[PDB]
Amino acid sequence: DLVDTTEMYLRTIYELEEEGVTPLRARIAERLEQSGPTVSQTVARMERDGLVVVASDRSLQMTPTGRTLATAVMRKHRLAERLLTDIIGLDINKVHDEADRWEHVMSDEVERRLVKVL
Amino acid sequence: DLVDTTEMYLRTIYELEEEGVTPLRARIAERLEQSGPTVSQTVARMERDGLVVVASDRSLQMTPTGRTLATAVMRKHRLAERLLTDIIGLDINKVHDEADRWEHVMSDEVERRLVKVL
Amino acid sequence: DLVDTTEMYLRTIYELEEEGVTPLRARIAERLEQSGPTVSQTVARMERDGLVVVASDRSLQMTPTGRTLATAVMRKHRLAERLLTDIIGLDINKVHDEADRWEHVMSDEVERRLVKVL
Amino acid sequence: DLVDTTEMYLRTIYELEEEGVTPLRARIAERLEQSGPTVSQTVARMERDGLVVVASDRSLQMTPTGRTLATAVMRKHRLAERLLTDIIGLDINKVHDEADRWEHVMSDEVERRLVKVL
DNA sequence: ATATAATTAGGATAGCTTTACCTAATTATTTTA
DNA sequence: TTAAAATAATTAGGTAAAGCTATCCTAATTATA
Ligand code: NI
Ligand code: NI
Ligand code: NI
Ligand code: NI
Ligand code: NI
Ligand code: NI
Ligand code: NI
Ligand code: NI
Repeated sequence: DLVDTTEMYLRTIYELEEEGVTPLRARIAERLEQSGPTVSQTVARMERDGLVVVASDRSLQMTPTGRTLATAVMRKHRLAERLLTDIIGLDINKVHDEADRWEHVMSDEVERRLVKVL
Repeated sequence: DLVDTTEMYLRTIYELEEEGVTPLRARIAERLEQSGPTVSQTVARMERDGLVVVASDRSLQMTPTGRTLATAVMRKHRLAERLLTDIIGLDINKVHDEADRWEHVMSDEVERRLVKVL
Repeated sequence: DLVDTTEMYLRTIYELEEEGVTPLRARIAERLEQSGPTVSQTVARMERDGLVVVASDRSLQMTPTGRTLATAVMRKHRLAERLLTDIIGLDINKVHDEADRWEHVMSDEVERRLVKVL
Repeated sequence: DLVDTTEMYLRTIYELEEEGVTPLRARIAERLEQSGPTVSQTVARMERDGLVVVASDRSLQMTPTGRTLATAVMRKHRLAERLLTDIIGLDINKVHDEADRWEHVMSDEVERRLVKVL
C-alpha cells in the first residue's frame, strides 16, 4: 500500500530527478510496481489538480505546487528514517519501508520538532 | 481521513465497550463523523470479512480476531501518544490526532521496539 | 459478454422506455448485472460520444443519434429471433441469448434481406 | 474489429497451414492487418493460455486445444457463409465479411442445427 | 550484405472491480408515558 | 394501556479514487537466416 498515492508519485518524480533520470510514467510504474494504465490514470488526476504537467515529450513537469509537497514528503521521509534509525533504534533494514508509510502521516508540527530533537 | 477504516471501526467498538456504551452502529457513526448508511455498510463488510458480528440486540460483537486487532491498534495508539509527547515533545493538545493517524501506520517491530525504548 | 456494451446500453435504455419505466443508470446495472461505477463510467463515455445525455433527474435521455442505433439494435434483435426461431429452428428457450449476440454483428445489408425473406 | 481476437488468430494459423505457408507471427500480422508487436504480444497470451506453442523455427504450433478451437470457428465460418448465401440470400461478395463476424457469435446449438437445416 | 522477422520502449482505450462515503426517504425498533 | 415521540436502520441511487487485463499502436534497435 502506498498509504497515499499522489504523494508517492510526487516523491518518486522528485527522486527520479535527483538521479538525473527523466521522469516518465514508465519509471513511476517500474518503481512503484504498478500497471502502466494505472499510472497514466493517476498522473491524469494529478495533472487535473494541478500537481504535475505532462510535457510534450511525455516527461512529467511538476508544478510549483506539486514540487512543494514533493519536497515535504521527501523531508518528512528523511526525518522518519532518522527518528526510526537513531532514537527508536529499529533495524536499519526496516527503516525505509517504515518511513515509507510515516511520510504520509507526519505533520508539519511533528516535522518542525523532529528536526529540533534530531 | 481515517487512514484505515476497518482499524478505526474496531478501535471505536473497543472504546465504546471500555466505557460501558452499547456498541451500536448509531454510535460509531457519531463517533467517527460518518453517515448511518455508510456505517451500516462498512460494518456489513467487516462482518463478511469475519471481524465483527452484529448480534440480535443489534450490537456489534468483535469476533476473536476482531478483538485482536482492536487491541493492537489501541496498543500502538497509546504507544504513539507517548512517543510523541515524551520524546518528540509535540504539543499535548495535538498528540491524540497525530496518534490517531500513526496507529495505523506503525509496525509491530516498531511497536515491540517502542515498548522498551519508550 | 455483451459483445458490444454501448449497444446493449442503448438497446436497454430503449426497452426500459417501452416498459414505461424511467431509465436510470441504476436500471442498467440491474438488467445488465454490472457494477454501479461501471455503468456511470460507460454512460460517461456514451455521453461523450453523444449517444445519450444525463438529465437533471439522473434520467438517461438518448440523443437522436443514440435513439437510432438504439432502434437498429432492437430491430436486428427481433429479426435474429425470428431467423433463429423460424427457419433455423433453434430451441425457443435459447433464441434470445443467441439473438442477444447476433444483434451486434448483423449488418443493415443482412437486416434488409432478412425482413424480405422472413 | 475482430469481434474475438484469439479465435481469429487461431483461424488464421489454421488457414496458413491449409495453404502450406509457415505460420509465423509476421504472417498473422499481414493477414489480420495488425502491427508486429501487437501480434507478438497477443500470441504470447495464447501461449500462456496454452492455445498455441511457438516452436523453435519461430513457427506457431496449435496445441490440441488450440486446434480444436481453430476447427470450430472454421466450421462456424463455413456454415455462416452458406446460411447467408443459400437462405439469407445475401450478396455473395459480402458473405465472407459477414461470416467473418458471425463465427465468433454463433453457438454450437445453432452450429449443429444449421448442419442439418442448411 | 540484405532482407526479413522480432524486440524494446513507452503509450492509449475500453471495460470492469472493490473500497469507502454521501443525501433523501422510509421502516423498524423501542419504549415508553 | 397502548399508540406517538424519538431512536436506530434501511432503501435508493450515486460518487470518486485505486487498480487491473485485453488489445492495439508508432519508433528505433536486433536478431536470424
Ligand atoms: Ni529512504
Ligand atoms: Ni510512502
Ligand atoms: Ni488517545
Ligand atoms: Ni486512527
Ligand atoms: Ni428478445
Ligand atoms: Ni446483445
Ligand atoms: Ni470464407
Ligand atoms: Ni472473424
